[PDB]
Amino acid sequence: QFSLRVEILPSYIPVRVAEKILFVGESVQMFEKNQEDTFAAELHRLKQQPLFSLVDFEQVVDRIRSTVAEHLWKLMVEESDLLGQLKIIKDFYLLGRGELFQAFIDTAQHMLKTPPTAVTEHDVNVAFQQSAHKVLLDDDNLLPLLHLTIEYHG
Amino acid sequence: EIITLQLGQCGNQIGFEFWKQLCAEHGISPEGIVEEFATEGTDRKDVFFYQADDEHYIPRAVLLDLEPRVIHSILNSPYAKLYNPENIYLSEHNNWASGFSQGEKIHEDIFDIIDREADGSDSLEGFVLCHSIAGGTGSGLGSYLLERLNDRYPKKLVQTYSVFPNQDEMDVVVQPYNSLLTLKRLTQNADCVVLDNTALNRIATDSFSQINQLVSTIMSASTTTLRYPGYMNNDLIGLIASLIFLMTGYTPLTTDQSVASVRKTTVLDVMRRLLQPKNVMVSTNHCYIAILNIIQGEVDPTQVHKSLQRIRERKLANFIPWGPIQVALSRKSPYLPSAHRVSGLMMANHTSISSLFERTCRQYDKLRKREAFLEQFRKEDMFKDNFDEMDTSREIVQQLIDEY
Amino acid sequence: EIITLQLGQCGNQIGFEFWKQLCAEHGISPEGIVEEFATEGTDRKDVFFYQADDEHYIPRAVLLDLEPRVIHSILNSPYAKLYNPENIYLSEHNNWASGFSQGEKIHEDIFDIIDREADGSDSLEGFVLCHSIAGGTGSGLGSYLLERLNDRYPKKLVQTYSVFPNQDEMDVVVQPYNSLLTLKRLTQNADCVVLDNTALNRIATDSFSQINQLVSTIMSASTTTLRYPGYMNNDLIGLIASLIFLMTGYTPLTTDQSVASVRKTTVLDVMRRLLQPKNVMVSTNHCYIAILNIIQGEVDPTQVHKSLQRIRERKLANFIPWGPIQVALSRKSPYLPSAHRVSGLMMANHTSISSLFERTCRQYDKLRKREAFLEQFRKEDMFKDNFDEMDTSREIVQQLIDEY
Repeated sequence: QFSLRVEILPSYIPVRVAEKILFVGESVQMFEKNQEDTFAAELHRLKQQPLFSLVDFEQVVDRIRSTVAEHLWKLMVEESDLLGQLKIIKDFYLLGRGELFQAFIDTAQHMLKTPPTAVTEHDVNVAFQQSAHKVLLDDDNLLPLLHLTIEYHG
Repeated sequence: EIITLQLGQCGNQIGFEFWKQLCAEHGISPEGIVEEFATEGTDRKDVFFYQADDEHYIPRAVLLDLEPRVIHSILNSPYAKLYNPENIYLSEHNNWASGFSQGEKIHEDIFDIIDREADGSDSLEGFVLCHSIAGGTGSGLGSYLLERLNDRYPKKLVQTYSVFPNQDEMDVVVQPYNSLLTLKRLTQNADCVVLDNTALNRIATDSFSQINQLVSTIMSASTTTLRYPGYMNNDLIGLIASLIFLMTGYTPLTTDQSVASVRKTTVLDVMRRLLQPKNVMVSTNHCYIAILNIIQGEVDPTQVHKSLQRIRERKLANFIPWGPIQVALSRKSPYLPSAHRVSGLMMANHTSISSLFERTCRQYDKLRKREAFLEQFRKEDMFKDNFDEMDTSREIVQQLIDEY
Repeated sequence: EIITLQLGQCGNQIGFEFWKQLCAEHGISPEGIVEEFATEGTDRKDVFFYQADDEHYIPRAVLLDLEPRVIHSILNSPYAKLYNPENIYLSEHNNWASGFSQGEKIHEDIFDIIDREADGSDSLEGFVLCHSIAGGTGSGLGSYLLERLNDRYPKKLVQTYSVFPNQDEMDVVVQPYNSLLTLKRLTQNADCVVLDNTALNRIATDSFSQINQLVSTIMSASTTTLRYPGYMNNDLIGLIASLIFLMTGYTPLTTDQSVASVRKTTVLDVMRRLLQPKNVMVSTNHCYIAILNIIQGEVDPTQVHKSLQRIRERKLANFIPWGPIQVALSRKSPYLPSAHRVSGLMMANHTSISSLFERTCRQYDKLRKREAFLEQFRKEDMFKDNFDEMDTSREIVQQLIDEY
C-alpha cells in the first residue's frame, strides 16, 4: 500500500499525470513479453531530448497506462470473474435473496430483541446456517465466507 | 410449502391440469424425472413438489372422490406414475348431506394422509382447495374437511378455488342447498378465489379440458412469485394481507392459434385490460375493495408508475369512500416460450360479488317455501331431525351480504 | 398521432388503398415487416402506425361495416395480416335512420375499441373519417360516431373525407335524406374534405380501384409534411388554422403509362395548374376563402416568390373583399420513384361549394313535398313519431348557405 507526495512534487508536472503514475506502478507491485522492452526504449529516448516537453511526456505515460489497464481488465473480468462475485454481493448484502432472510428473521428473532451479550455472536451464525439449508441452498462454497458480526461493547 | 385438497370430478380434473401446468413450467418430466436442460435449474421446487431418493419429484397433492371413474382415467394418463399412490384415496363403493355424512365416516384415513404429508414439510404455509360447490361430492366433502381442518390446524392458511354453478344455464337441480351450505362453511372457516362456469365459458368463447386449462393458468400465475423468489411478496401471507371473496382475470388468454397477432404489449395496456368487467372471469354504486396486478416479463418500474398515474387521473376505477392498489412484478419460467412480451394477472376484491349470493339466496328462497327435493336430505343423520342448519346458513349468508 | 374511422363499403375501400399507399411510401412490408433497405429510415412512423414487439407495424385503423363481404374480401388480400383483428368489427347480421339506430345499439364495443386505440398514443392530435354520405351505412354510422365523439372527446380534431353522390348520373334513390342529415351533423360537429364521384371520374377519364387510388393519393399528399417533419407546418392544427368546407386538386395525376411525356415541370407551372376549375376534383361572383399549396421535390423559394408575384399580378384568382394564400414545401419519400421533378397538391376553401348544397336542398325539397320513400324511416325509433329532425337539418343547411 503506497501513497503519493505533493510537498516534494515538481512544479511543471501536473497532478493528473502524477495520479497516472501512482496507479500504473501499484498495479504491478500488487500483481507480483514485448510490452516491457519497447517502453524502455521510449523512456531512454526522452533522456536524449535536450528539452523537457510535457506535451510528449504524457503520450508515453498514457500508452503505458492504457496497456496495463487493458491487461488488468482482462484478468479482473475474464480470469477472475467479477460478474459472479457482484452477483453474490447483490444477493446477500443488498437483500437480493430476500427469501433467505424472511426465514432467518423468522428463526433468529427472540435472540436479538434482548440486549446483546458476549454469546449472541455464535447464536446467530448457526441460525443463519440453519437458514441456507432451510431454503435448499446447498453450497459449501461462499457459505463459510459469510460471517455475521455483532458490534458488542462499543 | 403448501398442500392441495381437490374433491369431486371438478377438483380432480382441476388438479390434473394444474399439475400438468406446473410440471411444464418447472421442467418436470411426466414420470417425475428431470430433463437434462433443467439440471442446473434455479427455480424453487419445494413449494409444490418434494423430491425423492430416486431423484423423481412428487406433488404435495391428495386425490379425494366419491366415485372411481375419474381418478381411474387419470391413472391411465401419461402423467399417472407421477402421483403418489399412497395419498390417492377412492371410496370403495349428488347430495351435500350425504357428502358430509361420508366425511364424518372416513375421517381417520383422510387425516392420516394429511398428517403424513404435513410432517414432510418444515415451513408449510397454508392449504389449497379445489372443488365445485354444486355437486354432492365437492360441496359436502369440502365442508367437512374445512371444518375439521380449521379445528385441527388453527395456524395454517386455507385457500380455495371454488367453482360456482352456471345460472343462465338452468346443472345440479339441488344446487341451491349445496351452494348455500358450502358458502356458510367458507365464511365460517375459509381464510381466502370465486369461479363460475358461465363467465368462464363466455370468455373462452369470445371441452372441460380447455376451461380447466385456463383455470390452472390462473392458479399458476397466482402462485408464480411464491414459486419464483424475488424481492417483495415472498410469501402467501403477504398476498393475503395485501387484499383482505375475490375475482380474477388474465390478459394473455390467447389460443395456441391466436399468436399470429403479436401486438406490441406494454405494461400499461395490460394493467388497463385487467380492469374491464369483460376480463373478470366471473359473471348501489358498487365499487372495489382491493386490486393486485402481478406482471410477468420485462418491466420498467417507470412504466408502472406512469400507468398508475394515468389510470388514477382517468378515474376508470371506483374505491370505497371510507378507506385509502398494488402492482407486483415476477419473472417468467425460463422454459415455456415467451410468446407475450409482457403479461398480466389481476386478483381483486370488489363489492359487486355480493350479487352472486343474492341470486343463490333468491334461488334458495325460491325453493324453501315449497319444500322441494328435501326427501333425500331427511335420510341423512344431519338433517334427520330438522333443518336448522339450513336456516343458520341462510342467515349467515344474509349477514355477509348486509356487511358488504 | 391520429386515428382513422372508415365506414361503409366506400370507407372500407378508401382505407384499404390509403394504407396501401402509406405502406408503399414508408417501406412497410405487406405483412408488417420492414424491408432491409429501410432499416435506417428517418421517416416518422408513429403518425399513422405503431410498431409491435414482433417488430411489425400496425395501423391506427378501425374497420366498421353493416355487412361482412367487403372486409372479408379485404382479409383475403395480401395485406390482410397487416391489420389488427381486434380493432376490426363486423355486424353479426340502405337507410340513414337504420344506421343511426344501430349506432345507438352498438355504442359500447365501438367506443371500447376507440378508447383502446386512443390510450396507446401520447400526443394524439385529431381524428380522420372516411365515408360516403349517400349509402345507409356510411351516412348514419358516421353521424352517430361524430355526435358521440364530439361529446366524448371535446379536445381532438375531426377531419373527414366525405364522398358525395353523383348528380349528373341519377346511386342511392334515398340519397337526399342521407346527404342532408350527414351535412347537418358535419356542420354541427365536424372540425374540417369534400369529394364527389362525378368530377372525380371526369378527371380520371380526361374501376373503384383507380378512383380510390387517386383519393388515397390526395390523402397521403395532404398528410405528407406531418409524416415528414420539416421546419414549418409541423402539425395538423397548423394546417387547419391556415384555412378555416374544402376542395382539392393534385397536379401529377398521371397514369403509369403517361410518364412518357417527361415535361419540364417548374414550381410555377404546377402552382398555376392547381388553380384551374378543371383540376378541382369536385364538380354571384363566387370567390375564394383560402388556398394552400404543398409542393414536393426540389424547390427554390425564389421560384416560389416569383410564381406568387406573377400570379398576383395576373389576377387569375378572386378573393373576398372583406379580408386579406400559402405555399408550403415538403420532401418526397426516399423510396417511390421521383418520376416528377416537382409536384403540387392544393387544398382550398371557395364559396362556390355552396352550390352543392343548393342542389341537394333542391333535391330534398323536390321530395319532401310529396313524402317519397318515408315508409322505411317511420320504422325506426328516431323517425317513429315525427320528422322534426329533417326540418331542423334542412334549416341548418339553409343557414349555412346564407352564411356563405
